[PDB]
Amino acid sequence: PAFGMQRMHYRNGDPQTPFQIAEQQIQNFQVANWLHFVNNNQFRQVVIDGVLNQVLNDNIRNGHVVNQLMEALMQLSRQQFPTMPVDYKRSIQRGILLL
Amino acid sequence: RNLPSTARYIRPNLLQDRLNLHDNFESLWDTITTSNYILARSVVPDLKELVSTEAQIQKMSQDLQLEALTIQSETQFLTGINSQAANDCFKTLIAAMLSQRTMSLDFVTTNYMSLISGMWLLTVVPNDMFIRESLVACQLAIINTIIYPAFGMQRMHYRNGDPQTPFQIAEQQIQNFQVANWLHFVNNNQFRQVVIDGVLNQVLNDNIRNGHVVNQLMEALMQLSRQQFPTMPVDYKRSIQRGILLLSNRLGQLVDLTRLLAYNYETLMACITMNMQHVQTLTTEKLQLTSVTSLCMLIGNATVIPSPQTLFHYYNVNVNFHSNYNERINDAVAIITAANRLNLYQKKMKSIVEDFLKRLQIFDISRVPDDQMYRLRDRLRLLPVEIRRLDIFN
Amino acid sequence: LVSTEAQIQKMSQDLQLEALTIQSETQFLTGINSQAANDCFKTLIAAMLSQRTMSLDFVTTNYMSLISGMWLLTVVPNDMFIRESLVACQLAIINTIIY
Amino acid sequence: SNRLGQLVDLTRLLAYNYETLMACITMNMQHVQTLTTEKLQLTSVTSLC
Amino acid sequence: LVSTEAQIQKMSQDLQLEALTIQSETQFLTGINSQAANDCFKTLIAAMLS
Amino acid sequence: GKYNLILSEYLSFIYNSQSAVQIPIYYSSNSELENRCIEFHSKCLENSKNGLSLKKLFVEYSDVIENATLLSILSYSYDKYNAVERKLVKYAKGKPLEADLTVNELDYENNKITSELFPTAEEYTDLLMDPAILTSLSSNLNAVMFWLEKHENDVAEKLKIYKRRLDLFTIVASTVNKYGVPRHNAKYRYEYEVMKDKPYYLVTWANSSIEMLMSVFSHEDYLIARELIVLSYSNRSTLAKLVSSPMSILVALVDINGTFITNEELELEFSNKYVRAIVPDQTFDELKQMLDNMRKAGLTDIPKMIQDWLVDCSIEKFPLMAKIYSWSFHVGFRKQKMLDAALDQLKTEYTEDVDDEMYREYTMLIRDEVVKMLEEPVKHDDHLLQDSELAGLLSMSSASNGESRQLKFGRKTIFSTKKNMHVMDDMANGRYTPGIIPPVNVDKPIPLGRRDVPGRRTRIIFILPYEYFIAQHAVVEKMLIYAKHTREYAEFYSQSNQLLSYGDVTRFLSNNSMVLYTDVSQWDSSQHNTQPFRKGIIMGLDMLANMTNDARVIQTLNLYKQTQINLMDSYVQIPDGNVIKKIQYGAVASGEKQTKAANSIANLALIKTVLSRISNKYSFATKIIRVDGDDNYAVLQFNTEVTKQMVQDVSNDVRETYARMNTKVKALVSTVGIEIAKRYIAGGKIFFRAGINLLNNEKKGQSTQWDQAAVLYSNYIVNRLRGFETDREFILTKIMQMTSVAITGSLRLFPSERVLTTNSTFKVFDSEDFIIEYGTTDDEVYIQRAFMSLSSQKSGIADEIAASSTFKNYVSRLSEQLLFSKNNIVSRGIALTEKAKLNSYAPISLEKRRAQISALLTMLQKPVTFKSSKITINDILRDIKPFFTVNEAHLPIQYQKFMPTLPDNVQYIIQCIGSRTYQIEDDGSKSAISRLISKYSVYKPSIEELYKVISLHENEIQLYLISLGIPKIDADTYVGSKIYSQDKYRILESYVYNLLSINYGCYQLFDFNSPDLEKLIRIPFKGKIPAVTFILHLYAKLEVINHAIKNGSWISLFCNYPKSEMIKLWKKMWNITSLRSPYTNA
Amino acid sequence: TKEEHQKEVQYEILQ
RNA sequence: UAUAUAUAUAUAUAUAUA
RNA sequence: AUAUAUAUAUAUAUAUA
Ligand SMILES: Nc1nc2c(ncn2[C@@H]2O[C@H](COP(=O)(O)OP(=O)(O)OP(=O)(O)O)[C@@H](O)[C@H]2O)c(=O)[nH]1
Ligand SMILES: O=c1ccn([C@@H]2O[C@H](COP(=O)(O)OP(=O)(O)OP(=O)(O)O)[C@@H](O)[C@H]2O)c(=O)[nH]1
Repeated sequence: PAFGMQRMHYRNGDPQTPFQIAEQQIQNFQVANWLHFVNNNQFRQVVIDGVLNQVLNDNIRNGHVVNQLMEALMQLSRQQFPTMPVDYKRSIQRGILLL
Repeated sequence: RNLPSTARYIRPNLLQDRLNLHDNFESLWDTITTSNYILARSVVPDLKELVSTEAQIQKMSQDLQLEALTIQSETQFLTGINSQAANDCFKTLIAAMLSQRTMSLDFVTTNYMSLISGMWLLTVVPNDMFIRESLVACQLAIINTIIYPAFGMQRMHYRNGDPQTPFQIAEQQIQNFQVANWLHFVNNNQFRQVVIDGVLNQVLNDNIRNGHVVNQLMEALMQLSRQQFPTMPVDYKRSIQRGILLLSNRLGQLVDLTRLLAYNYETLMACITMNMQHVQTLTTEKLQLTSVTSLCMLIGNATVIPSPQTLFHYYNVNVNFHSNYNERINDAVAIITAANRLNLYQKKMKSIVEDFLKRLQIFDISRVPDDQMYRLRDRLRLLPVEIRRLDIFN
Repeated sequence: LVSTEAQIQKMSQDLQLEALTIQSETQFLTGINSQAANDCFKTLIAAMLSQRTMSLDFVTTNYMSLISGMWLLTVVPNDMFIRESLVACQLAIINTIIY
Repeated sequence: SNRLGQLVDLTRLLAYNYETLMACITMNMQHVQTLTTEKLQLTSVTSLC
Repeated sequence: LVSTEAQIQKMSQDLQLEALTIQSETQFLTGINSQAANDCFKTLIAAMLS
Repeated sequence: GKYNLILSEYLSFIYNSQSAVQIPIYYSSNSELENRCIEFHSKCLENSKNGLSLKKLFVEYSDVIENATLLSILSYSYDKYNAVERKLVKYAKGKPLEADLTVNELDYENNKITSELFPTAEEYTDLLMDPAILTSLSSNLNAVMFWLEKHENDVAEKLKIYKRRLDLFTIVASTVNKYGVPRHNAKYRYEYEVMKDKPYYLVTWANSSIEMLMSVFSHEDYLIARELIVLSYSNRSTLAKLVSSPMSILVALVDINGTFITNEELELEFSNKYVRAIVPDQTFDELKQMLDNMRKAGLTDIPKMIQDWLVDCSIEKFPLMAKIYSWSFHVGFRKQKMLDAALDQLKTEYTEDVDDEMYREYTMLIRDEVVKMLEEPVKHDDHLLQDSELAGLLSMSSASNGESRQLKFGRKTIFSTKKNMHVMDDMANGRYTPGIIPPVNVDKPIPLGRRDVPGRRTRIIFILPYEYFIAQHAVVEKMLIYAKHTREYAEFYSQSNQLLSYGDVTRFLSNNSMVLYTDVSQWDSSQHNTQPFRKGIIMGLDMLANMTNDARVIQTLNLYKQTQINLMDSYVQIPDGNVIKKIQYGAVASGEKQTKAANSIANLALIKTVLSRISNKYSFATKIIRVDGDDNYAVLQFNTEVTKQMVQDVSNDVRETYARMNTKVKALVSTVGIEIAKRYIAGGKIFFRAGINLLNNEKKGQSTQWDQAAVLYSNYIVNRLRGFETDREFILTKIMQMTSVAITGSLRLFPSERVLTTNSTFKVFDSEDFIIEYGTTDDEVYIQRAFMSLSSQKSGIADEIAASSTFKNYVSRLSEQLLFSKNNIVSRGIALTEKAKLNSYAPISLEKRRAQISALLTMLQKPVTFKSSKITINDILRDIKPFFTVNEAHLPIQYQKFMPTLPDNVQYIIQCIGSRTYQIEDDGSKSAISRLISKYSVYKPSIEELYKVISLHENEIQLYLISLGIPKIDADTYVGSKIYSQDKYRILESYVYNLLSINYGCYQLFDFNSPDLEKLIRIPFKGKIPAVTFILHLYAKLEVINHAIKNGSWISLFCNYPKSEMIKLWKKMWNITSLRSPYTNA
Repeated sequence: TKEEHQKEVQYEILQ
């Protein structure tokens, strides 16, 4: 609703999760860069001191993923919400700004 | 079990009705399809697992931005959203199609949600099935409220008895493409008469079985919420730009509801054997338009499908009535033919048709006169009598 | 035999019929007692010694009685069953598990 | 499919209690389709496996 | 969340002296408690390590 | 009013003396008519003091009779001797009923003479025959003889109601007159010196007989009341169960034409399906043996009614069969001795040859259900399991304990048995251990109590000590939360309406389906409940002791395990003669906290096993298993259509497989209807039990006559809605005797219609039945404030106990355990809870209610002058009422009736606007403090305390929140966001939705959000003043129904309520309470 | 006694 | 050109139920 | 000189030196 697109028909049991099917259907750059990180956020199975344990991605230990989200959560708040009414726009823009 | 070589069975004569009781017999067809409307109503499976209407009205108040309590008589949007009238609209939409019993809409003009969800009946059910004095007053109420205040044109100067329906006019008077592509499907939605397996039954269009006709509708009324409404105030826009968006958010469930009705009507259509005919009846079985709003936005994710021991019972009662109907024609034409050929000039055949309307269980004798009973003999006198009864009178 | 308290708690926690998407019916594990496994041993030998045509019976809404139907068809020869049930079990396996 | 090793060992038994019981059969074992069928429940087959 | 029991007594005897009441700088929401922050911090770490 | 006219003819009947006089007392709202009322009441006291009449005075003061309303009627009666027997011989015409002796299997339960049934005076226990109602037999015979002279001269239709209530009175009056009417004491207890020659069970027979012959309307009622009045004199035991027997079978014979249904989220739909009723030949052989047991018992006019219905098997005549079943429970209670009720219950035959292969699956299914109920509140350390000692003690039921203990509270010592009073003593003397629960073994056994059922054998019940409540409160309060979110347990389908809750029976009923309802013969003392039920729960708390990590969630879960180890062997303490008999009883204990949350586990986990063993022969697919303690059903959906042999071979395979677990049962199957509770689904129409004994209580209560006269009327309106029509002229005659009060000797005070029917604390009966009427006229709202002024009374017992050194040592030991701070707004808020909790003690609440009524006598002997400006509910409706404009409107009959036993003036409302579709929940919003306190601490504060907190300082709200246990960053996010300021307008609005009731005895049946009531209610809409909007659309929806019940016609309102009167009413709705609202009128 | 079902009567013409 | 968010107050008595 | 368990709905009532 932030971009005014039609809400997706997501049938049960499609092999593509609806973030992996909405990084192709969306045309922004900053909210299509966060949806690429969520679609490819995986544990990295490395063996350390003889014990295989699954370390996180290097950007998550840094904190830089939040600067990828809040850069994307700001462009989504400066959109117009064209289909939806104004109070629905005021209900997210009050709640997306508490974050 | 597998039956042995010396097992026999009696085949019932199921051949389509030889009197044509839908042709000038307007009062006998009123109660021979009231009888098939009640029987089909007791077979069509009932909706379990609906969205609870406390958790659906209280989400319909957060969306319309109404301080509307659960007990406030909100006659503009939220009246009559029950659940007793959710299963009811499912039943009188399926069982009226199976019996060709024409409905008659009943609504209030100032209830804008029953006109938004009233746009869904005409895009699914063919408009040759609603009665014309109540189809026209529902197609006009949509035009002069939702569509013509959208493009800002003049409200419709419609007179009574004009031979064009108000959707058949407002597809020429309108200039848009998405709401003149949907509005052309409503003016050209009709049952397709195909003779399948010996009987004539009237299938729907293939774009109503798919649910794709809703994708011709939620592409239409999505564009209708983008208009500016120039002649109307700001509040009249945001009242019904919010009301038309309650239905476009249910595009996931309405493309599943059109597939459910058109499938529950398919498999129940297979279990009938009398030749179904599309002729306007006298008494119309009323469908409240509030009950369509209780169906469009109360259903979700739960498929109902008729269990086959209500198909094998709806079929075994449409063979037992259709073979009682045919073996009372043949018991009565065999007396009318064998009375005229024996030269009984001093005997009147009112009594042997009065038995024919009596052995048929649904009719009543104290309603039919002596002119709808001698006109019936005039059709029975022209039929060829059965071969087992002709070779024993000869 | 394997104790009934053991096999049911492994079968009702691997299937997990209670946490399924459907809640229109109460689903639990039925007929895994020690009296039917002792009765299918008597029927499947005595209806095979005397050439008496067996017949299948099931509900097709569960699949744990249908997966074990695959073992029944592969050991008992297929001409034993009455053909309108051998069809209605082979068609019931195909339209919900194999296809 | 995980119960394989104890299910190779059932059909070795189900076709041995058939194999040596069939030696005590003097009547001819003709096979035709009978009228009444002895009904077998598949909920009783998922107990034997 | 966590502190000892006597520190509640140690923070009640000087609360009327040092008025620090909106130091936490948050907008309240219904359904927000601190016993769920302490809970979700433990079911995010301990569901990763196991 | 109609009730005042029945009053002045009841006085002219019972006092037929020329020395008798009646003085009406009047009051009015006018200050001018009050002085007209004072002078009139003074002159009738001086003129009737010395033999002067009143016919010359009622004309002179006819300005007050026709204008003011009646307050009371004083009665002067210089009658020394009660004239009951002097007018009893006029009706004592028939032959007296001689009792039979060979009909009962005991001796005391036989109808013998009391001199022969009790040899001497000292061993006379009246507790087998005691009616325990606060009326007498001498007052009942005056209530029938008043009716039998008012309706003597009648028209040709109403005569046959009078005639059938007379030949049934000659059976009663000619038996009572043979032995004489018994003379009671002042406590309404029939002593031994009067019952020396009378037959035992003469009072409780003639009380249950008079209740019957004031319900005989038609000739179908007369044949039942003739064959139950004669027989209930002979057999007090077998009669109530022989007539009530085939109704469990007869519910399975009727077909389904069109039935109701409730979908999965509980809401009502209507279905049209046609389902045949398929019963085998072993039901009509089990019904003939149920109709030969009713012929050996003597009655012969009842099985002629049933056998004339079995040839029909139709739902049109099933209201006759539900009438026969309901008249069976009116014969009176089956009270018997405490020894013979236990020793026939605690006798059971166990067997070591039970199928142990079925118990290890039944034990595991209890294990996997207890873990399934507490896996979430134990893995997350919940705020209520960590405080099990406190949350079980702070919310402690105060009904009773086992023994009588000499409690000493300061100066006033009292003999009490209440449970929270035992906690206060043992916390004062130090003999209270929190973690040790006492063992119920051969030393210190369990005491017993009894509960009496109107048709069933007298059962026993267990009173465990109070330390078995603190151990079991916190765990079982977490198991009732899972029982409200599961479709199987019957705490889920528990709503106000009965069509919604018991309407999931008829969801899966079709012609390929088979319903299965089984009732175990006794759920207590079964073989499958002693060992495999405890050890299934103890195993479930071993797997739950590994789920958590605290030292406090394990410790409360090692106490709920310790109460199951201690109950695996138990002993009951029942005395007889002078010896005490200790009986071993290791089975389930009906009377714990656990007795319903673990009768829904142990019966679901049992029937999940017995439904698994019958699937070796028939392959089906079960749909629901609803379980309610013992009473459970389980719908089975098949492959083929259900025939007469699959019904018989499942009823032979559920009965036998239950017998494999040594559980004796009868197993009934049908396809059309069940009998789950006493509420009966038959043919798609719910039928109820309708048996409530009006003139017979099972036990004497803690209430006076003015409160027992309300439960005589409240037991009548439930009896009338359920299909048992008792005469309203007899119920009104029985209220004019119970609300009688004797001021002095030979002077009785009778309140009028306006004292009883008004909406206050002193309410007895509604004016017209089934509806509440808030009287908006000025003479009736003025007396409501006169009755709301004296309801606040203080009892001297509860204030001598609240200032003791023991009760203060209990609050200060409970306030120290809860809060780790100093604040006194909770210590003054806990102590107001246990002072309110001590109302369950009998001499405290009796000295509350007697100080209500003895202060009413000073208000009723004089005209009322109390003028107060209090805002009531009846003052809100005086300001709404002149702005309604009625207009007559027609409305058709659309919806179908689902309860055929309802009266005609109620059923016409259901057929027009519909039965209820969904339970309306419009309770506003809870405050944001009570979601912040009830989530951390287990202290639930009252909403008059949370308003007191908000009006304090900003720094004193934060000290209060930290006091309960809330952390600092959570209270400083509350207080700093100034949402304490928004909670002033959600506490004050929480009293608006509390005010007016859409639920009542009758209002639950209707659909208030119907599109046929919203068509008649035409109210224009104003966006602001939301509180006024709710009370307009609720009072308008109630005014149409309160008119359409009284007159059978529909009206359509129009309330153009002006903007200047809404804001005057908006501050009236916020000033009902006694706290500081920011917006007032003046 | 009620009328027999049509299923149980037509296994009985077979049996 | 712009009209806020959120589902289980407590206690005793009374009846229906287990 | 004085005995009435537990749970679930529902209704009535109540809070103050
Ligand atoms: N005295 C008294 N009268 C009652 C009682 N219960 C009901 N009554 C009324 O009294 C009438 C019957 O007479 P009694 O019961 O003997 O009362 P009474 O006329 O005052 O005579 P005494 O009882 O000797 O004082 C009945 O019609 C009742 O209206 C009661 O317990 N005591
Ligand atoms: O006051 C009561 C009543 C009932 N119960 C609990 O409800 C259970 C079922 O109550 P039932 O009345 O169904 O018991 P029952 O099966 O023994 O009845 P009959 O067939 O003999 O007529 C009882 O066994 C007990 O556990 C109580 O705990 N308290």
